[PDB]
Amino acid sequence: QIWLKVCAASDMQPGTIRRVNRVGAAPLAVYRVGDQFYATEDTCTHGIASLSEGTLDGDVIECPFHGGAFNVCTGMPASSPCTVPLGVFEVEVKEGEVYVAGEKKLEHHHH
Amino acid sequence: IWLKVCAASDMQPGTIRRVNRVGAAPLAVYRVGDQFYATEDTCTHGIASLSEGTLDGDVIECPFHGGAFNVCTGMPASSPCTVPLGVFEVEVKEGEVYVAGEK
Amino acid sequence: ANVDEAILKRVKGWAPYVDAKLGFRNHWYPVMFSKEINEGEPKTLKLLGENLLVNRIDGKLYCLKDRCLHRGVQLSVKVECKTKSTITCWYHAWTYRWEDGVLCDILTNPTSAQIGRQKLKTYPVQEAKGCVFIYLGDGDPPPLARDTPPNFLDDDMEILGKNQIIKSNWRLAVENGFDPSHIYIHKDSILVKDNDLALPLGFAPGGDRKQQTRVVDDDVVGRKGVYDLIGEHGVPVFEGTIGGEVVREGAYGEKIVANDISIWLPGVLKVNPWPNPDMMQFEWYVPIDENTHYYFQTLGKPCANDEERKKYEQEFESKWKPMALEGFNNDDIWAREAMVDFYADDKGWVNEILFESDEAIVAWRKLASEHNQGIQTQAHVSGLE
Amino acid sequence: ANVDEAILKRVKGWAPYVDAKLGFRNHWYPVMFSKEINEGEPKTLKLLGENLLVNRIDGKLYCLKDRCLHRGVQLSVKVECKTKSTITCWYHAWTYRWEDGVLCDILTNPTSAQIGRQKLKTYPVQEAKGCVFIYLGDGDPPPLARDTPPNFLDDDMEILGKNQIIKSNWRLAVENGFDPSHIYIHKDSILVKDNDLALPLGFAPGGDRKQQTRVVDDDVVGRKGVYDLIGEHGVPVFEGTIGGEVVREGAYGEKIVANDISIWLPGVLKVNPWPNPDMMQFEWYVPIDENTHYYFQTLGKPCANDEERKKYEQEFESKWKPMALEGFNNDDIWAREAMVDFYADDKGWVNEILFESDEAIVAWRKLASEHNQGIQTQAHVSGLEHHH
Amino acid sequence: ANVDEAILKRVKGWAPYVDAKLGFRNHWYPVMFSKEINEGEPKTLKLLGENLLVNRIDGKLYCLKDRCLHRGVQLSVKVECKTKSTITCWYHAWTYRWEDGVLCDILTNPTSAQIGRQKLKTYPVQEAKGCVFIYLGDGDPPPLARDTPPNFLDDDMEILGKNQIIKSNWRLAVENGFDPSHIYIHKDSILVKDNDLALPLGFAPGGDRKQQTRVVDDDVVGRKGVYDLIGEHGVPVFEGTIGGEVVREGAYGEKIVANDISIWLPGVLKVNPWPNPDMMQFEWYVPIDENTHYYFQTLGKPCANDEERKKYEQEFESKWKPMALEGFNNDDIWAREAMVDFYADDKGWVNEILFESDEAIVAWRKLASEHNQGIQTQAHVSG
Ligand SMILES: c1ccc2c(c1)Cc1ccccc1-2
Ligand SMILES: c1ccc2c(c1)Cc1ccccc1-2
Ligand code: FES
Ligand code: FES
Ligand code: FES
Ligand code: FES
Ligand code: FES
Ligand SMILES: [Fe+2]
Ligand SMILES: [Fe+2]
Ligand SMILES: [Fe+2]
Repeated sequence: QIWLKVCAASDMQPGTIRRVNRVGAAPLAVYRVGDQFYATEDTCTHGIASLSEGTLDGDVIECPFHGGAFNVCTGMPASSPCTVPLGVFEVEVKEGEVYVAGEKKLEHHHH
Repeated sequence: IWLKVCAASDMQPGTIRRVNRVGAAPLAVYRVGDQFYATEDTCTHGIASLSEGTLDGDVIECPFHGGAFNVCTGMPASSPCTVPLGVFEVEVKEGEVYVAGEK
Repeated sequence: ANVDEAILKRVKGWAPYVDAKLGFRNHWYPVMFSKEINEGEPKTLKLLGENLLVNRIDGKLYCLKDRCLHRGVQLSVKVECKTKSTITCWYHAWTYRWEDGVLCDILTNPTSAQIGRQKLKTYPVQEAKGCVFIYLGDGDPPPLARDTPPNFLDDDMEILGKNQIIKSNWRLAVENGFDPSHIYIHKDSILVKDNDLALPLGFAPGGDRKQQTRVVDDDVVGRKGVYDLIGEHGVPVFEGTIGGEVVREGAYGEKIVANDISIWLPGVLKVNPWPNPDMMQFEWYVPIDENTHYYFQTLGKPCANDEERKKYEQEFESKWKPMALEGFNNDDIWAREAMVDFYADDKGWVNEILFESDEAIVAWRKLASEHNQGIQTQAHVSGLE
Repeated sequence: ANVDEAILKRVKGWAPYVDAKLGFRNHWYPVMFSKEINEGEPKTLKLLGENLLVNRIDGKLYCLKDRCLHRGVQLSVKVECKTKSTITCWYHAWTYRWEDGVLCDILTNPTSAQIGRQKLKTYPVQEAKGCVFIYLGDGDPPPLARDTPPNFLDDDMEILGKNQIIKSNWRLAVENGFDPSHIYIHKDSILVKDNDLALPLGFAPGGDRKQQTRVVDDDVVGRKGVYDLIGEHGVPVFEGTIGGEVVREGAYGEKIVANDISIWLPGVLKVNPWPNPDMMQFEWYVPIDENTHYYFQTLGKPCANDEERKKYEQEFESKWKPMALEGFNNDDIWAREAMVDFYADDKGWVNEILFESDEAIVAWRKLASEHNQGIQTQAHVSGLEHHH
Repeated sequence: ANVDEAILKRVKGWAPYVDAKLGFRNHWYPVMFSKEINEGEPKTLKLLGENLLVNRIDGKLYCLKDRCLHRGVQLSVKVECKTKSTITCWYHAWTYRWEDGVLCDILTNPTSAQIGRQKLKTYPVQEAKGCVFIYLGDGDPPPLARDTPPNFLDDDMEILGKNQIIKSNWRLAVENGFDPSHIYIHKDSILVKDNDLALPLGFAPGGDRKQQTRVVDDDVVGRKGVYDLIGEHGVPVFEGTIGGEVVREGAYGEKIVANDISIWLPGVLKVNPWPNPDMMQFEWYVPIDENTHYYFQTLGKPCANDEERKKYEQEFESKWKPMALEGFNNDDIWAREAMVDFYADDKGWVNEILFESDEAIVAWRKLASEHNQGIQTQAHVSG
């Protein structure tokens, strides 16, 4: 519920993406950038494409439908036509296991 | 059945020579290196004289619309040409060039 | 290359489809009805940007490109068929054979070296269900069935239709007819009530992506299409709400139609059943050039005799054609044209903001991009460099 | 750059102006009269190349871009305002709020993940002096006063006008109007004789390249423009001569008008006094697209009470509008059209040969180049591009 | 250039010609008939893409470019000739002299420093045989004779004609006219039947390529042209056959005409004799812009006195004009238009498939490319 087990950290090679299906909720995308892990909604905010089916270059994921792109850490648009920021989900590694938050980061109680 | 074109000494590498025949369509003799080839002189795409074209290696370029043909196979090498060029028997008998009928 | 490379590089999922603004080459296309072309009366038509000539000789149809090889004039400017098997250009009398396009004679100079050495382009033509199909392609054509939707070629299937020219690229026509949510535009249809049909405003998808459509690539007849299954796991919307308030409702009726819709290459939609539980609609979107297409719409219905036709034939002209094909589909025509500006500069292919029901359309684009038999270009039309 | 760099390189003194083919973004532009848009009746219009929709809800005006975010069709093809505060696209029913353009509902799929997460472009709209002004720009708008000529907004200034679409780029209209020598085309105007005006064939330069021309860029409301002080520093030419011989004369009426003309960003001319000693003419040349503009004419007259306002309205309809706005300015319309061909491929800006009377226009081109708030481009129209 | 460089590179035999989409600069061209322009009544026209104004002052013709040096408007929008020797722009009153185009006054600013320092482009104009010729070129002009077919300017040659704007590039018009095999389109001509003329369907060429035409690189007056000699050693075809069976025949009239056909730069055809034994036809295909031309038709006949000329004038209006210039040549007009699409994208100059009779056309293209006096470009049009 609060944290969703994704897979073993070792299961993902750096620079790859993994889609996380959720019953009752929209799918998420977990990205492994080097040794770090980030997560955002899987659905591009510009349409209905699956970001996990796109190209990950650095910490920027490129959508496969129209070439838009986002920064996987901040969820902000990096290339047009994307304009709406992606919801970001916290990720934590414990016991070498990857966990992704069940609720997106809230514009609540922050910097 | 052959006819005298000229002494191989007459043609320099990469040049062309027109061969007029009595009561017959004209031919073009090309000299690629030391090899000699012959084809119809009239371009298959129109009415141009290929012997007035430009020889680039083994490919002859028509001076009218830029069409081209491989002088060895007589096959088209560049549009708008699409119809194969008739190739004729060529041979050398002691410093003398000679061409015959269509092979 | 019919589109800016920078754009094709952005749509990595269906570039070939975006590039095919002139249509797909090497496919069959209905262009007119058999009753429209009599014996010895050549008709002209433009298909995939190419001006063509169709003639009926001894009951058989033939297709020659409508452009003389000499100075490139249209032979149709002044038709001169001096023998049953040939056509003579009105300019310098270059003469071609309808069966192989060969230049067999030149009245202005019968000693010309061109005679028998040049050949004018020809295209296969096949009649079927009272429809004329031209294989706009090169090499040996495939069975006409490969480019027809299922059930169109049924012996008992009485195929009747209508045809006209519409001012929109062909793709916009396709993506309008196969758009599950476009039914909203028909919400005020008089035919729906005058046939007490049931038609929702839209649909609330259900299940995953895959379940939304059925991609066909295993049909043995060769076909390539996609079925729209949004209605299986999805709940139809019959009540439209704005801010929790209902402002619009769908149409109620016992007649459950269109519970099966599929799009097939090169560009033909199948809506079964429609406009009645017993009938069916087949409509092609034939590319004439980059801005227009033939809206080739037909209505299939099984039969078994004269009486099973004359009554239908009477129905068609009486209600169907006027109600389903014109009265109903006319809403599709102007909706089709309304999308022209957004896609005219090819920018729409990158800026469109799609939503759930567009999953079908996306499947279609991927299918078309993967199983099209070739992209028609200006090189095929004018001077193949 | 909407213009070939090779041409811009040849007009370095005022390149931005020559590049501003579609007009200047981030400015207020009048597009219609208040009386033309009624409650609940959406009107369409194109401004700076963008198709827009304006509606009046509870007396207030709202402006939405007339292009659905879905498939890019124009909503106006079949307006469907189901609720007072919204508009529903006729194609797939995406519904937007006029207030902020937010996509709030979708009749065809009430469960769509797009609802609440997309916004249609909107633009600030304001009514002043019976005119409808739209801020074709981004972010919080500046005060309307910045983009209006002096006195137009005065409380006692009664404003009446006419608007129409003319087939010429907006700049050709600006330069036709702010031209002191162009009045030669108006020498046979009915208004001249019928209103007993004193009007030379042209106002020629007199002082120097600094006294007759006055550049204004230190105004408190922030307006930027140029004055051509023809009346107090110019030379009136009443006798036109060819080879020393008089072939034409100006008008020797008693009424003194056109003491000074001024052009202001984004593109509004002020003629004072005109067409009568106690009036002023304010006219906008609003960019619709690269080939057309709105010729938004207005005539201002200070009125001290209702009786005077009522009298002015009657004379506007019976005299001023037909005799001045139409009878005088109608010649400006075909004149503007006559310049189209020369400037069509932007070469005109390099090939024109100007003379002394054109010094004011040059000052305007430089001012416009320096103080405009943004060059509108085709990218703004179809959608701004950007890669990382 | 006016044409894609990729195409011009392909047509090495006649690149200048293919590039000459707007026509050849520095040549004389007929644009109207003398009686079409009266004293003090300026007429507008477009030639080689340029808008021009022609006026008759004291019986003499003058030609100014119809474009003000100030804001580039056409002066003709509202013609204002305030003195016999000048024209004043309707906009800001810049005033020009018809004789040399010099800016002599500016009504709206009499002291402008521009006065006397600017000049509007002028072109020479000459009238001959009742036709108005304009020299669309720069510097001193050559004799008109250089740009006219032989005999056109003969003292006793009486010239009558008709002019109209046709929708096709000037070159397609020229080629159609000099095309030996195009006579096939005239096989059902009313003129041929009623004037009992001999007209074959075409020609089976004979002899070598060089014998097919006769290039004239220099008449004493500098003329450049090409005579069509296909009939010198060729065999006229009177029976058209398909698969060996007759399907059409030519016209066996007893009257032999058009045994002398030539084309001359800048683009005028001479058919002699035509349409009758004692007459000649001279026709120009004058470039207006890239898609249209003036089809300036004239019929000549030697007349030794006011009687013959009156008699000729009569036959012309009642027979020759309607039966020949219109009845016969109308077919040429739609023929020309039919070639527009193929050549519009410039692709036709590469893909055309020529046959034997086209040798005449090839010779004209090479002559035109080698001896034209200049290629008119868009730069000449805009500045
Ligand atoms: C001098 C210069 C310009 C103008 C006038 C006089 C009147 C007038 C009315 C409307 C627009 C411009 C002008
Ligand atoms: C035979 C061949 C060519 C022509 C004529 C006869 C008349 C005529 C008039 C105008 C152009 C060509 C020709
Ligand atoms: S769906 Fe991702 S860029 Fe458009
Ligand atoms: S005649 Fe040789 S390429 Fe055309
Ligand atoms: S154009 Fe058809 S035969 Fe010459
Ligand atoms: S185009 Fe407006 S909802 Fe689809
Ligand atoms: S445009 Fe002719 S005088 Fe100004
Ligand atoms: Fe529909
Ligand atoms: Fe004016
Ligand atoms: Fe002819």
